[PDB]
Amino acid sequence: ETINRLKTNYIEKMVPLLKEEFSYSNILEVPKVVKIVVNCGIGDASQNAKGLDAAINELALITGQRPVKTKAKTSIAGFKVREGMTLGIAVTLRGNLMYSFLDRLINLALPRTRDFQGVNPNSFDGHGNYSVGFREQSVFPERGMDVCITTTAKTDKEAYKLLSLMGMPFR
RNA sequence: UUCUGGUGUCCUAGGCGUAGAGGAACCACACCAAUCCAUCCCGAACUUGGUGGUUAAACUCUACUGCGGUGACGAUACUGUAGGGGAGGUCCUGCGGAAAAAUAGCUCGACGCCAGGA
Ligand SMILES: [Mg+2]
Ligand SMILES: [Mg+2]
Repeated sequence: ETINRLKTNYIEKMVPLLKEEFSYSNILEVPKVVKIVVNCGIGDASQNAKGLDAAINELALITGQRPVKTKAKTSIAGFKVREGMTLGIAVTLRGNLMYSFLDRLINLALPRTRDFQGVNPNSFDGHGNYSVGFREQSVFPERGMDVCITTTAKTDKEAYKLLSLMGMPFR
């Protein structure tokens, strides 16, 4: 019912709770979410403009922020592309948007996925960061995407402990 | 004369890593706000204006020779010069010069200026 749940629930309840878990000598050693990078790659984006200009608006309503036409780092003929042409669709979420986006993730989009049985807890990279893959975006109440969550954690255990508190149903 | 910060020159370039110290002041980060300004998206960075929590990260100081960097003397190779062998490939001698490599060893910088503090 409150305005910002995660921002208030984190600073008040989680930081005293997560500090007691690992017994950090300082409060600043606690991890926290830095950003959420939402990628959406389309190889055939160079062909059409309607499918490009439309999908850019689809993600914007999901995030409340414009995507960015991500360009190629180098040309290659195996996938018939050229340098400087747009291939990916990306955006950066920081501050309150990443929390508001996470509220729309665990409670709106992630439950509505067909045949849902929890997300893989082995998706951590080994340095506290976490990633998610989608096939559809209509689960958001308004094609796939690679949501990349960043965190200041060194190991994955405190991250798994961190993410699990803010929902994130793991099998 | 020392401590902190700022700013340099010299230099064998003085770093990585490990183990400690620092918060009064100083430096830094963290927290909040956003139309002077900014984002091929995002107040992260950049810019204003605020709260002072923390030395966690950075940075500063103290130590070492584990990596790294540095590095001989001596000897030998090579070589100038005057000569001499061998069918040739190439080799030897006298006078003079003289390494690289490796090892020992050295190395966790040296010296200034301004402000503040003692
Ligand atoms: Mg010698
Ligand atoms: Mg040598």
